[PDB]
Amino acid sequence: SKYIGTGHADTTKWEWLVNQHRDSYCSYMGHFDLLNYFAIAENESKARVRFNLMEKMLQPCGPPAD
Amino acid sequence: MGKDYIYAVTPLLEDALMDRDLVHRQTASAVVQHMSLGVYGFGCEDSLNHLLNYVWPNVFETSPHVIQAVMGALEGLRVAIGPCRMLQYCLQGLFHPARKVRDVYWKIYNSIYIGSQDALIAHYPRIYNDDKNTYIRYELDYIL
Amino acid sequence: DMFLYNLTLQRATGISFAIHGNFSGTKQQEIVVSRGKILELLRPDPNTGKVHTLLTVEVFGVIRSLMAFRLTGGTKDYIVVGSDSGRIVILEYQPSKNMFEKIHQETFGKSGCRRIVPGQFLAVDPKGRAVMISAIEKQKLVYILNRDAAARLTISSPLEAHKANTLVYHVVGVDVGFENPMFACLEMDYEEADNDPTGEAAANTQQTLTFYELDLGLNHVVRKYSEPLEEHGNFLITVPGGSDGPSGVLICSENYITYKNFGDQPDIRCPIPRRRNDLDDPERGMIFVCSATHKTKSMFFFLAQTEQGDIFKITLETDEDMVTEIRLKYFDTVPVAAAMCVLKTGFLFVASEFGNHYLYQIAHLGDDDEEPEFSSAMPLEDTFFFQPRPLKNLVLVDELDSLSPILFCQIADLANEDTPQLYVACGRGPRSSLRVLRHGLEVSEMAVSELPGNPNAVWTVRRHIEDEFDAYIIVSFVNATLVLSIGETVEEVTDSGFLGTTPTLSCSLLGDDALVQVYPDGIRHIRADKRVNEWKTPGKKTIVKCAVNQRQVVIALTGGELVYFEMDPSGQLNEYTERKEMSADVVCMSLANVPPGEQRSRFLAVGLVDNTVRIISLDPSDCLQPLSMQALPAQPESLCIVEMFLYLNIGLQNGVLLRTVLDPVTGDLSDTRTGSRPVKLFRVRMQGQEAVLAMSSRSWLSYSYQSRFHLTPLSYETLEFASGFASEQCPEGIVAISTNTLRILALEKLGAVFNQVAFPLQYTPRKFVIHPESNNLIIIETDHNAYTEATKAQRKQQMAEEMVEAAGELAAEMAAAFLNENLPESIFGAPKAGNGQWASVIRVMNPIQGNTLDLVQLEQNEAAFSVAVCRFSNTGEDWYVLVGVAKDLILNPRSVAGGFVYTYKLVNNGEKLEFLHKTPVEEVPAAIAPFQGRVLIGVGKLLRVYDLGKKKLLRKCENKHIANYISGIQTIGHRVIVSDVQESFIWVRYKRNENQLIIFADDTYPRWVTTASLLDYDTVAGADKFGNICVVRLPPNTNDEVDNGASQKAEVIMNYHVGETVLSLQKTTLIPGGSESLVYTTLSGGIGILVPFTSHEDHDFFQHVEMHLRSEHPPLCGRDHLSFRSYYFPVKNVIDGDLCEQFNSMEPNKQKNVSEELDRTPPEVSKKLEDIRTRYAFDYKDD
Ligand SMILES: [K+]
Repeated sequence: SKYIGTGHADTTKWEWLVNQHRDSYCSYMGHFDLLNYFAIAENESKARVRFNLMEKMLQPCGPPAD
Repeated sequence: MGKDYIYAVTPLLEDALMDRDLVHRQTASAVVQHMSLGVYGFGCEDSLNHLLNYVWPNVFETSPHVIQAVMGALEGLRVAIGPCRMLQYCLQGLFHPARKVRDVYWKIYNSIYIGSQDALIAHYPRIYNDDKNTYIRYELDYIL
Repeated sequence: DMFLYNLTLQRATGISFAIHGNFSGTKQQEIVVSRGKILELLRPDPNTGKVHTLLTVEVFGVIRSLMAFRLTGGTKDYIVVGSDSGRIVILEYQPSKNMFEKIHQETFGKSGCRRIVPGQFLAVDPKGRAVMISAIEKQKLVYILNRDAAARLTISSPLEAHKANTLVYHVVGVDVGFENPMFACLEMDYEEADNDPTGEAAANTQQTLTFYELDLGLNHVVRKYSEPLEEHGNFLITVPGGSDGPSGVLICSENYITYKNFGDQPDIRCPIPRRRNDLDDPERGMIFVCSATHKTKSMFFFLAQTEQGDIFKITLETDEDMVTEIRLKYFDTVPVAAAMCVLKTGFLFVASEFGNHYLYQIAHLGDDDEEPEFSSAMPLEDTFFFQPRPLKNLVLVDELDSLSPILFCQIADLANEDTPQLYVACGRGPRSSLRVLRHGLEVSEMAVSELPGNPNAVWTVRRHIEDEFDAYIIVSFVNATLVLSIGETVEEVTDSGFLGTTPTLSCSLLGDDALVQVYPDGIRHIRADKRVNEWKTPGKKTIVKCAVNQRQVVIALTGGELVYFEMDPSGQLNEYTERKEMSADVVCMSLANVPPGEQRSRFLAVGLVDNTVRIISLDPSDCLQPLSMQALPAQPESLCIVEMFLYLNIGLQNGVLLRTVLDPVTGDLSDTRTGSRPVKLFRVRMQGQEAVLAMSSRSWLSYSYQSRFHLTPLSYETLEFASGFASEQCPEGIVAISTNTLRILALEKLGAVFNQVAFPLQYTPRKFVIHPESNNLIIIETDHNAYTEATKAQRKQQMAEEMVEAAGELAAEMAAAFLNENLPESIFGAPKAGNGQWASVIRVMNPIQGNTLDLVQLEQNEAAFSVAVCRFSNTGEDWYVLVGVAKDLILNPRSVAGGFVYTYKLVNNGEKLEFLHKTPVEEVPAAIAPFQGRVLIGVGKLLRVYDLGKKKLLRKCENKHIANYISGIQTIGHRVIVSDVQESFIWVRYKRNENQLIIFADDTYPRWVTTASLLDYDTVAGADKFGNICVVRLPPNTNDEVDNGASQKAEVIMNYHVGETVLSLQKTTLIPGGSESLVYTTLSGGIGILVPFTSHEDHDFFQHVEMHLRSEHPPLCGRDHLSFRSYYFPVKNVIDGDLCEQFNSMEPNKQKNVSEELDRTPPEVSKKLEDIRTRYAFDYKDD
């Protein structure tokens, strides 16, 4: 329960959804060569890729409901 | 070294694992755990899946000890079977309209989730987007 | 059960983290680079710069952080390494033991790079007394490095710094003056961003530069201060504090640079300057990537680098504690680096992220400039506009090679020697290139001089024996000879005395200064005093072969006639009495060089048309008499008596080899076969020792080496001659020829890896194919964010007009010099622009020479993806070129526009393309698979089947059951392999009687598929993004004739996490006369192979070796190894290679423990592991 990412009987799809986004991006930063994949894919530098990921850490999936 | 000696244990674990008594379910589930830890990376899965389909409907049971042995049983089946097939037998009634089955499937989901979250990255089911928010990780969809 | 055994051939050469220091403990300085999992130590050379690699060590894990320090008063730097699992290690070097001694581990978190688990960001204090680890969530731990009086590292308990809902961009600790230590961090809150329905807290929330404090006395971590920033921040330097310079951090960020001390300090901003005459979009900013503190006792200057290859010498100005000016000044322009280091006596190690790795020597110190210095003190609202410029300070010492990122490798033979070469198209941007890989011994290139004609044989023989320098280079043609002299500016010489209108068949030194040539009209003994003792040939006979010596001249005419000469103590010739004639002609002979002890050599091994090598003595007692003859399996071409006790070797008329000890009766042999082309045994000099450079299909080399034999090839294409060499250019080299060339080569190496040559390109090559008929290459090249040639041209001219439009005397022009130099995009960066911009270039190239054949350029926003030279069914025997094109890939978020397919006729023996027609398609084509004389195209979601029409393509058949999206496609001649992007491979059978596409087999396991190469009718050898090689077999229960996706399945036989990304699989045979091998190249520049076995006894042998080697010798960085390969999937049926090959490296008492634990001797174990590599891969040992 105190661990981050624990669900329970009221957690919704937006909460579960944004959680799996945030640890997704932490995993992207967590590897060492998938960044070389994204840097070879679209033409950037690795620091630009890291900064774009860290800026898209709090943005994505927008505002909540209501 | 009991990897070639699991087959005759399986119908033996069928009359064992079928629904008779608390000691059968509890201790036999602990046998599911210990077998599941003895075979780990050692070339045997489909036997254990045929175990797993008999393991799974036993979840809805009220006694705390036997549901605890079910929990550790599912943790052993997690570490031997893999995260994928656990989650595929998990996702069914996550959003079911009833709190009783929700406490169940959330509780199993947390016990899945604490153990090795980092393996879950590829095995997430992709869900396509609604109108208001973006749900597609294009990072998994770039093409050379 | 088809188990597999991993192995590797070329380690990954991609640098990601370079720290440095003194790990020898001495004054000398070494560089810890870091690859993906291969930690490696280096050493430069302070006299000629050659980076001699010293130690390389696998860690079998993920290297995520790497920081060095040194305790107070010590002189031996350490390394800290952060692991993927929640345990931190500390290492230490051993200059005599030659390994990494572990020191201590702590257990703090779970395994796998989670959110709340630390190990991500690692902070060290500059005094070595404290160290801090920190995730991108609440758990941040601080350790204390106490040293006792027992010279060890008494680490402490962990210190809790939990804090709900924060981020961290970066953490570097602060150079404080012997205080409660201070740790900096760029936090970011988001608990504001978790309640608002309108969602404005995605704005209006910025970094705080919070500082952290340890308390040594009271044993708790408290926070120092917290102050908001303005703009978002990448990496931070610690300014050197203490007693030299102030203590701060300077925050690089979006277009500005900002000092910010805590205190009463006012904060300077200064913007990053931009180039003169940009060719970009002004929307994109410019930030930094790396930083290099050059701490000297007197001063310090930085060198940081932009995106576009610009090093900035930031010369900080300040007060005692206040700051005054951050003035800026560029240093020069080098290619891009991701981390780099500065070494004492002025070395700079530019470590690129892509391609080669550099090493610069600082030639000019200080500030000696004429371009003006910038400042923050200047009033400007306009940023500073600086000049780009060539290489002026630095010099390139050496070019360290690398191969990453290997995109598309194909293993094939495109020449006339046996071994399949490795053609790899790899690179990045305009620095990309095409590279030819071979595997022989390290042939050092010395000289190139191409000549018209056909040299056959070219020696380099001294004039006088006392000299360590030789005399001449005798390039014998078919119709003449070219005589060269080593005057170190080597040209054609006249006074050599040879004057060869006839071809030279041997060059030898008979007298002390008397040279002997061998020519088809006789023998011309040439003293240094120009006297001619011309021997004439009786009759119309021609000399065929001869056998030279420092005191003996043995020749052979037609008819097997031996004519023996003798050197006197005076130095002249005496003919032997009896000319021994043979029954067959002489095809080859051999006579050794004379030892200095004796005056003559006895043996004379004479190969004949009779195929019987004959032993002939040359003593004056039994000169030209039979000793022992011995029949041979074939007809030799050359023979050579060599040393490393007397040795001889026999080369057959194909590239195979036997052995023969030099003796009146033969006793020892070991055969080697690695040949189809006849063998030429020519004399060389390998580090003061003679060997036999056997010339066959390849230039092979068998050598005794302290009775450690090796059959070894050269790392170069076909040659036909070798001899020794000595000059000022190369005092120990090899003179080699081939068809229409003249080269000096050299051999210096004992070790054995690939050695290469490279061909330049323009863009990042996506894929290429072989022409089958004329044997040529079809390169397609594609970039995002680029301008093509025409848009660059009229863009530059239009911007020139825009610089005439500036409203001012237009009394002089910038265009006169501005239209002169296009900067070479090789080194001067690239004008990156746009979001939906593209480019495309298609090229034909010949791999023998360097030159290119045809060039095609395309539309701006239309970029090429795939190609297959295919013939069609219903037309003639002619090959085409097909090219798919996509249109306007707004890639994130994915919205595309369309597609087109070209067609080129491929005429002129495949040496000139031409347009034929063009067809539209509504979606990106990603598949050109020829199939039954027609071409297949899988586009978007809908799989299609086309055929050629005289104006377009003519759509026949089409699937639409395929769920998500279609990436690649490969076919056996009946069945079709679909590479779905989320689901696994999909098997498709096509009804030829009905025109219908049928899906019959699927998977339950979604894998992110990239590539495949098939092996049979039922197994598909795939890959993955993350690094999971997988092979799935079709069960024979699958009904071929049928009408989640299928109730039937196809079961896994293998799951083996690699840890890097695999790109091009190809089953082949690397060495001639070998076996099957499924080669995986990978993304980080490495090459891995796979192995099938022989027996369950061998396999359970290696399995018990795994059972004991794992726990009885753990990995270095503490990664649980079965839980490392078992990362996503349970591993099925693979034996690791490099884990089981540490028996060559463990301690000898544990060699006793394990070798006696399995009851086997270490020569039996190590010989068993020699057998696998000598069997399949590039191992060179000769039985
Ligand atoms: K013959």
